[PDB]
Formats: sequence, C-alpha cells, structure tokens
Amino acid sequence: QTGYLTIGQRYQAEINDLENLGEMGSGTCGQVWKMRFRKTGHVIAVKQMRRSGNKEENKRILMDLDVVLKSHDCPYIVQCFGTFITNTDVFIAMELMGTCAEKLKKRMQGPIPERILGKMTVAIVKALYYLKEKHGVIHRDVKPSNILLDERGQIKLCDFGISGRCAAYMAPERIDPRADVWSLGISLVELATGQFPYKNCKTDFEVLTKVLQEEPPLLPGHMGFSGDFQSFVKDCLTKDHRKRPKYNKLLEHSFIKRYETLEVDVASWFKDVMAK
Ligand SMILES: *CCC(=O)N1CCC[C@@H](n2nc(I)c3c(N)ncnc32)C1
Repeated sequence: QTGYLTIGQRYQAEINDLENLGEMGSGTCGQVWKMRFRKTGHVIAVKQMRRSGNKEENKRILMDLDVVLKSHDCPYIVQCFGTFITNTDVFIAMELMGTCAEKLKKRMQGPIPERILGKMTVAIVKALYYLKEKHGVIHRDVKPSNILLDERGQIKLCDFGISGRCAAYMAPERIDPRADVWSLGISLVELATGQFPYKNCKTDFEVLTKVLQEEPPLLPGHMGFSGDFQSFVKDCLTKDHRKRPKYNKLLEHSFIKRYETLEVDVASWFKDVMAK
C-alpha cells in the first residue's frame, strides 16, 4: 500500500501534497523530514530513502519499515502512516514524536524523575515483549536515543533497522556468548542519574572491558529511588544471561505493575522540559 496517508482517515495523496518544514535530527537510520499535509494541515515525520543511497543504510531502512508495518497494533512502537514510492525515492510517513530520551536528558541537564522513567520502563518492556512474542524480533539496540516521547506523553521505540530474529549498552552474553533488557537497564541508570555509567571509557573495547570485569552499575541509594526501581534495574543488570529473567517475569515485577496502574502526568512534564 503506497500513496495513502492513514493518519483513521485515509487520504489518497502523493509526495507533492506535503510541505517540507525542515529536517529533524541527523543521521541514525535515515534522513527524517518534518512535513505538513497541505490537505489537512497535520504535521508528520517523513523518512526519505534515496534509490541511489548507501545499500547498507537502505537495507536497515527497509528492515525498520518491515518491523514498523508489522507492529501496527503495538501502542509502544511508532506507527507508519503510509508510504510514497517514486522513481527516485521512497518516502515513509511516520507519526511525529517530540524528541528522544537522550535530548530530554541534555535539556534536563540532570536526572529524569523516577515517575517518568516508570512510565517509560513499562512502554519499552512491552515493546520488546511484543517484538519477541508476536514477531520473534530482537531489538539489539535499546538506548535513550531510541526512546521517543511526544507532547501527549506517549513513549515508543523507533529504530529497528539493525534488529533480527550501541556497544556501550551491549549485554555481557552478546560480547562473550534477553540481551535487550541489559541495554534497558544501562539506559535507566543513565537517565536516572544524568550520567552515563561508562563515560570514563575512551574506546569501544574499554566499555566491553568494564561490562565484563566491573560489577553492574547499580542505582545510587541516596536519590530517593524506590526499592522497586532499584530492584528492577538490578534484575536487568544481571551479568549471567541465564539468571536474567525473561519478559514474562519482568512484566510481573512490582516496578512494572505499579506504573501500569499509576497515572503519571508525562505530557505536562514533557512540555515543561521542552520549555527549559
Ligand atoms: C533522539 C532522536 C533523534 O535524534 N532521531 C534521529 C533523527 C530522527 C528522529 N526521529 N526518527 C523518527 I522514525 C521520528 C518520529 N516518528 N518523530 C519524531 N522524530 C523522529 C530520531
């Protein structure tokens, strides 16, 4: 299905029906434009895959789109609104999110509150569990840059270009043969403290050295972090991949079950951080 913008209202449109409002971010999977649908006025994100582009980058863009299209019923994965195939380019209409957790960390200039990380943990775990269960997909790259938030308070994963069936969030069993949840724990410690636990390393291999040699970077106990938060991170940061719990066990954690029911005002916190 190409030439349709299903933003529950499907519009038979082309690429010329979108106004280019500038590029968002840089690099990563592909060139993402901020575009406005001239027919309705809605603003969406548009990935552009050039037919003449890098064959390795285009291979990841097509793999990401394959996962995104398969996940049209996962609330914690960015939805595709349609595609436009021309003789020169492929335009992938994605829903517009605010920013990634990495940029939230830089604009916050400090720790992100636990109540925000709780709603984020529930979203990312269910996203990874959805990719494993309904599709057999392993993310293989969970990082704050892959955790998007929006003005309404939604939290979703975005980049599946290297998934299958960066090195600083890599699990111990990936370096030396549930690896996606070690990356989630490293991301949680980073966002909960504002400091990356391996910022002292100067090379990629030195991070791999610290991951295997040093003890897991646990949460500090003097920042008011609840016991459920510290327990969930410790379970994620289990070095032996056999002792590390599966997704059906992590989804039953008290830290997960608490923020499934709790009402956290992520939307208001998001706009106040964006205004800083
Ligand atoms: C931290 C996020 C980031 O820098 N980045 C790279 C540039 C594109 C950006 N992004 N990718 C997608 I797919 C987006 C959607 N759907 N909305 C907003 N921004 C998006 C991710």
